[PDB]
Formats: sequence, C-alpha cells, structure tokens
Amino acid sequence: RGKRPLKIWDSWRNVRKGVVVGTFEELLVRGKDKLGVPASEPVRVVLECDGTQIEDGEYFRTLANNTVLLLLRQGERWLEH
Repeated sequence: RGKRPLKIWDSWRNVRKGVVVGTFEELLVRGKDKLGVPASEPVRVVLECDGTQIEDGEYFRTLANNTVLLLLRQGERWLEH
C-alpha cells in the first residue's frame, strides 16, 4: 500500500542505496537515478538473494519492505554471496 522502502544495490553489492517507491516503474526510475545510471538506459532488477528477476507490478507488489534488490546493467549477471 503506497510508497515503500526498498534497498537497491549494484551488481557487485558495492554501491548500496535506499529508495522509497510506490510502483515497479518508479522502482526503475529511482534505482537508476540512485545508482547513477542514465535515465534512458535499460536495466534489469533482480532479488539479491537468488537472482530472481522482477519485471512487473504484480511481483513487485509482493515484495516486503527493505527487500534487497540488485540493479543489473549492460550484461552484468547475478552471482552468489
């Protein structure tokens, strides 16, 4: 319900940011801004724990507050640890 906190980290789990967003599309916008990714550039968002990809509002709305997500750009892939 409404705006929620989520954690958005880069592919290497190095840059680690907090965002507050209401929708998946807003997740992409703020995630890219906070990680210094140009707004046009396409990205993928995955769960930090197991690389599961999030691509829509439905799955997005199932996420708990402060779920840790990775933003993957340009061929970066999910890895363990």
